[PDB]
Amino acid sequence: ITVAGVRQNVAELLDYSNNVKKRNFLETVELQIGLKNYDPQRDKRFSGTVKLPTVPRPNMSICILGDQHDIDRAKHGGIDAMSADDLKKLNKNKKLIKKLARKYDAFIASESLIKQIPRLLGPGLSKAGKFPTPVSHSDDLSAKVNEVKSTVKFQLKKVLCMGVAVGNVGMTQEQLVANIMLAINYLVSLLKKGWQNVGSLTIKATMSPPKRLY
Amino acid sequence: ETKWQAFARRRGIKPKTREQRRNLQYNPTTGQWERKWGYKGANKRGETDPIIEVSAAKEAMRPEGTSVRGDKRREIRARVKKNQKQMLRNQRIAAEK
Amino acid sequence: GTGKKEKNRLLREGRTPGDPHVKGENFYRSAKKIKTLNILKEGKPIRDSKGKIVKAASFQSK
RNA sequence: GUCCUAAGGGGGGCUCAUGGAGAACAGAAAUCUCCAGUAGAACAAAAGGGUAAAAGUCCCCUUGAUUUUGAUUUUCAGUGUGAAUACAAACCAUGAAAGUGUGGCCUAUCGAUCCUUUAGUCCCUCGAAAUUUGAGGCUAGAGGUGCCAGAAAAGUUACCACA
RNA sequence: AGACCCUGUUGAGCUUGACUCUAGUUUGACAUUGUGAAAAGACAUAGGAGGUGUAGAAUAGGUGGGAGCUUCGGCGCCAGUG
RNA sequence: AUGGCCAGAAAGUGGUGUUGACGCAAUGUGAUUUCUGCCCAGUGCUCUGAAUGUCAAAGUGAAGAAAUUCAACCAAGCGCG
RNA sequence: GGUUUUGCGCGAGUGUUUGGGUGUAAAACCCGCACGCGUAAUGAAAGUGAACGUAGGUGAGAGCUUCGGCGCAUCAUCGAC
Repeated sequence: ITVAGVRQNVAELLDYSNNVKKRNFLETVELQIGLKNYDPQRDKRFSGTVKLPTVPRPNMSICILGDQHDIDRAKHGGIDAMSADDLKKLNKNKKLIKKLARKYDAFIASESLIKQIPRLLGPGLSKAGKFPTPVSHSDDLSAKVNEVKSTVKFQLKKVLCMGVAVGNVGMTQEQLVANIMLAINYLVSLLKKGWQNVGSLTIKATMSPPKRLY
Repeated sequence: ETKWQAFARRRGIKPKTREQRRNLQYNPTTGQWERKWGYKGANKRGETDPIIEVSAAKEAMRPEGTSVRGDKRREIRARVKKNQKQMLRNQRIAAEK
Repeated sequence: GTGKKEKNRLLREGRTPGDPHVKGENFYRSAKKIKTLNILKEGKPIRDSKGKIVKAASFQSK
């Protein structure tokens, strides 16, 4: 995979998403991956998280799980939060946890409360793929929120098809290039043999026709 | 059917008679009747008699703190541990069956 | 076929590997038959070079 | 590393953990006395209803460590007075007695200087040089014959021969 | 210095699913090996059509974006089951 | 008979064979008289009847940069019937 | 071809005789390069490589002594590289 072909694909993607057809909401640029020379049904399923240079998802919500100081930090940061007494009033209610996982798209929990997540909420968030990100008492909450927003995962499921929201149309071309290149390089580094295990790479927007790279 | 029972059925090993498997034997040296195992059994002979002679190489290779008055109990515990290892393996296989 | 060796015969008959066997077992001879025929051959003591009995015969235990 | 007339069984007597109030040393915590104490102690199991003049704890007696018989059950027996096994009956132990209870539990064996397996990034070498696989060496770990490999080179000679 | 018995790192003849081999036999492949026709199976596409164990519009490929699509009839998140 | 039974290190080699089922070869029993304890179907004898179950070499496909590894396909016999 | 002991030469060296020169001719005499063993060990290997001290301290120890001690070989022991 070279430079200029992917740059041309990104430029055509932006041209179609901005000039040819524009919706009433901000579209999201996604990368879809097919894998060859590897099968998850007989080998170990890998996982990994990487911080993109730019925040790919603008329309998402983050749920903060912490004490009253964490709630104060969250209301300074402008992010909603819910407390441990609400965790006990939940008490592993499967329907409420399902609704919370369907509503909130990212979760962040403090280090003094993340030990109570399997005791009170169980493995529901880990099953749904929205397990909360640990944050310490000295870390900047705004920086941690930005890191969680820019962080995408490449966990290997039971199927070959993979999808990562790498960016959005509201970005610029160079930042979309940076996000796509970092995601591709992280996936290559996660793969055992690099480009040999890559089957096909495809980039598109939410309402756009796809463009093939590999 | 356990592993020993299958092996004995294959090899034609007859079960012992009740007189043969008694916990009783005649000690000639003392001229007395003694038990093969159990309380004051013959498998712990010399653990309480006043004198045991020991080998110099055996005492050199013996770890510190351990005495000669516990070697027979050590061997007994090793054999007993192997016996329950086999018994638990047989029980697990029978439970799977 | 499979082979006329005794190992091939045991594998064909599905015997348990590592089992002991009596010397002389083959396709025609089981352990019971071997013991029964060896009864007819027993009865001679083991001797040294000068004829002294070093191991007694069966049921002659001295 | 020390201790035991073993456990088990039968019978009898007693009630525990804890709290309150009392007693020279004795002072949260030593022992004794009373009261209250559904077991909150102990013993087995894993109650969503185990056990209180007991299934707990101490005394008395047995401790004989695996009885005898069977034409019956199941398996086996080139050593067929049958053996093992199940069941039954008798015996036995205890108790004044009604009764209660015992007359076993298991398992192929062999290596540990063995077998299987893992790691080395900043360990060494692959000898014309370099890189990447690979291989060998050296070092350090893990586990233990279910998933630690394997463990099948017989006879006869009255046709004979030699030392 | 026979015969008999005893011993052997014993010798030799013979037998047999004893061990390892082997003559013969049988089967396949390559070559010798040239000149022409005709079938069948398997993979690939250019693709088309499907897919209920239960619950649940749907007979649930799954995955990622997604609350909006909208060809103007409406389809949708939301509600419910997994 | 492009056969059977043999032989030879092999051969454009030999025998049976100057042979052809009333023949050749291999067995067992052993003149004549008598004679087939009764019934099967475990071992064996033979059926190209379906299977790929086992399945060698050669050949085919995939991965890798290659050494190499992994897959099917897989004759006879064995296995099943 | 080893190993221990005896005698001999030389001695941190030692061994002329594969070969050359020479000869009164298989003798004797002479010559030297390389090489063998020894002079350094250890490590699988890459590799590295033996003085703190009058080449150390303590106790013995023949012999000598200026009669205070100096102390061979060797032994035990603590150190150093």
